[PDB]
Amino acid sequence: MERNKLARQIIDTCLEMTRLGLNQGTAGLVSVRYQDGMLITPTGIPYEKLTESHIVFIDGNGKHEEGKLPASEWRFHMAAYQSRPDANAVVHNHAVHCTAVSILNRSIPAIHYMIAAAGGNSIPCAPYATFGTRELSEHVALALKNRKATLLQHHGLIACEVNLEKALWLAHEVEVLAQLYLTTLAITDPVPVLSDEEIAVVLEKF
Amino acid sequence: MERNKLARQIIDTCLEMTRLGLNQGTAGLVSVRYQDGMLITPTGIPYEKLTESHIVFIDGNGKHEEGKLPASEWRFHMAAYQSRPDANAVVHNHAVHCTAVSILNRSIPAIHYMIAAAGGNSIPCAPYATFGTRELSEHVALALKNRKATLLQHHGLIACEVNLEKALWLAHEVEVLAQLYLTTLAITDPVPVLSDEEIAVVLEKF
Amino acid sequence: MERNKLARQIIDTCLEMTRLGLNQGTAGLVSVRYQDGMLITPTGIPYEKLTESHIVFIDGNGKHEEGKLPASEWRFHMAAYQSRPDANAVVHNHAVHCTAVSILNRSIPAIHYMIAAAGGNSIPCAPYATFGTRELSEHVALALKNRKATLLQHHGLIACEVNLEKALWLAHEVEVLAQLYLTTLAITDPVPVLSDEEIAVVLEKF
Amino acid sequence: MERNKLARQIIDTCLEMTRLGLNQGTAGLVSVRYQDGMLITPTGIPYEKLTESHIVFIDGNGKHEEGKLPASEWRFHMAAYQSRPDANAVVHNHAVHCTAVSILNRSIPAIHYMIAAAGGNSIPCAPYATFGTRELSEHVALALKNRKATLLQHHGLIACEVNLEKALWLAHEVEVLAQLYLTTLAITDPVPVLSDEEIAVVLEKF
Ligand SMILES: [Zn+2]
Ligand SMILES: [Zn+2]
Ligand SMILES: [Zn+2]
Ligand SMILES: [Zn+2]
Repeated sequence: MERNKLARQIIDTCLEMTRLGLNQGTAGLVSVRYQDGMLITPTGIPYEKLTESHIVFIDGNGKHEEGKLPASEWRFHMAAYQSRPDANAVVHNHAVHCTAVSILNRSIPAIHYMIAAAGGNSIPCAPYATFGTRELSEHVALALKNRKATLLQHHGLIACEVNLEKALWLAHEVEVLAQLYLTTLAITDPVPVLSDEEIAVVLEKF
Repeated sequence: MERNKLARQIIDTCLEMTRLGLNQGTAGLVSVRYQDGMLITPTGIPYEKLTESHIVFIDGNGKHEEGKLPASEWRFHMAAYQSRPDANAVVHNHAVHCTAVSILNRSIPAIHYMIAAAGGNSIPCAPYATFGTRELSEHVALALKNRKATLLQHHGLIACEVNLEKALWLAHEVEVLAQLYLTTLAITDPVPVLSDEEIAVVLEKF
Repeated sequence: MERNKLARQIIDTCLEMTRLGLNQGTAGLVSVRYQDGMLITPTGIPYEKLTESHIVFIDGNGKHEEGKLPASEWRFHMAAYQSRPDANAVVHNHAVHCTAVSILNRSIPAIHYMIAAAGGNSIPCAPYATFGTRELSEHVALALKNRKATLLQHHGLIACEVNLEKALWLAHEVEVLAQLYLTTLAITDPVPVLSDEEIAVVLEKF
Repeated sequence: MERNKLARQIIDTCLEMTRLGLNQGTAGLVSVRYQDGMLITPTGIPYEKLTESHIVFIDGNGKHEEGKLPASEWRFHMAAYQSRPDANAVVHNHAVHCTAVSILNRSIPAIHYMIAAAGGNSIPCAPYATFGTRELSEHVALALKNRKATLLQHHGLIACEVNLEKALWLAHEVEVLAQLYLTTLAITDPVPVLSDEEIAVVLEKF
């Protein structure tokens, strides 16, 4: 649990997140909780050129390491960590199906029992706000109060969990749910969903 | 036909089922018939970390190996084996197109002559029921009485055959049929299908 | 131009045709013209298990090599070779977008200038007929009289050219055209196409 | 910055452009600015057979290297270089989603903040014109006056930037935007877009 181990995993998560086709416009950003702030992917360096010595450390004040620029979308990583104390890893990306549902400005409702992996009966879509600003972070923070993933209108996805492995898995899982909403949405509207009672049983079960 | 050979193939089938993109939410489960019960993939271990010593053995009583937890979706593997005596391998997954057709609650009708690979003129969709419960298994069992694959509403697919190779092939084939239903369903409804007489000739031919 | 070189290329074309995702239900069949008949992929053996000693030779009488079963869909390979004397390689497959357009029973019209790669202003769809029968071959033969690729209703695609390389390329190219018809067909109908005059200029140009 | 280094990168860009699935009908063409003209991929040789000694040099007069045929779609590479003095690399391709939007003859509007990567609030679609002719080049030149990528009706995409890396990245990014337009276009029309004011803030920000 040395800095460098965490820096390798973030790099492995970038490489695996690209494997699954979740990191397409090279929009992916990965962060882990560390010390009193986080370890995050920097700006500029496309994943395959990424070395442990590239990962930037940002403190709880928001001050960063001298000589390294943090990702350009870093402050909502900090908002997610502050709003959800249990999160230890954050995943961001412009995966195409999530973003497609985020352009229609819709929540993804309980069309499948795995919807409960993010804490409830949906995956909400937070309102649009210029990237990198504080107003964007307020939206993310409000949205993650009772869910672990959220779409961000006209933009993409933020997923958070106990570690990188689950966070990656949750982001991947939201994409599949996304895709399923869009494919069935083209045929019928609304889409058949599981009732709130059914979703409370599944939640208990997990 | 030692335990360990069967444990490698299940592992190869997991790895190949991921190759084809049939195992996406890491929802895949593979089982083979063995002795008086089956050999199945356990819960927790994502496929690439899977070793022969991970495969769990569940007997016909439903009792499992001490110290190993069976997949969380194991009892409908047992229902499929009991309902279809000829099955020797079972494949389960949340492949995206199958699941998309399962959210609309529809059967996939004879839109293509390969529909006959699953025993008849369609691929039925069994009604929804909380995962892992006995009511879910009753649906699966009723659904596999005269077909070898079935969708499961709001959930995914169960495919069964004489061995792993064909079972994998059948599941893969149902996904392609699925995808074809959805792509043409967006354009026209209903979709043109082959008549029952045409499908009886193809069945005879196989 | 020994038998064995031709048997390797057919095998390479199977392996590459799978690379591009054109051979999905393991429906692919490849044939080359040889001597007074052809060299074709046999029945049973999935591509990766395929060895040079698997390729079957069928003569112009339709008699095959003792001890080897030809593909189950071999006689329309023979019809394509007889109808189009210039063809030296034939490619068949159930690629998903081609087959999707073949289930709607539609021709793919000149929506893109590459449509001219198959000889004219469209890719026709031959009427349905039980696989492997002579009535199916009559359709294929009529359809390839003035085109090099044809969809086959409720089934897939046959593409033919001067060698394996181009045949593979033509089949691949028809899939992309297919996909483009389906994606734009979901939005508008009819789809904008290039005029017959524009298509005669492009034909001259190739 | 020797000829040969530039010839390797063009070849690497072809190989990577195929990795991402941007070069499907083997329609891809890559060019870099060099001396008083450019270095471009030749006609005939499919990418994997491509060697440094294949790259053709075309001068500002349009005269080419003796014994090597330039790509068949080379003159709009020259139009892009002349119209956009800052471009040092050009990417062309028939990527399927771009081409799908180009068959409907539509611009891709600001449905996502990354639309600003190409200089403004859209990605325009230049009118159709027989490939390889001068009238086609006039369209491209007019279209790139104030944008860095343009669709070309009934055909595909041209993207241009400071180097190969960014050009490749921009083309890739237009495909994702394309795909997003098409997926949401099937559900609703028109599609929600970001206002011109929002897009002026994002532009300033980049
Ligand atoms: Zn972002
Ligand atoms: Zn399941
Ligand atoms: Zn066939
Ligand atoms: Zn072109």
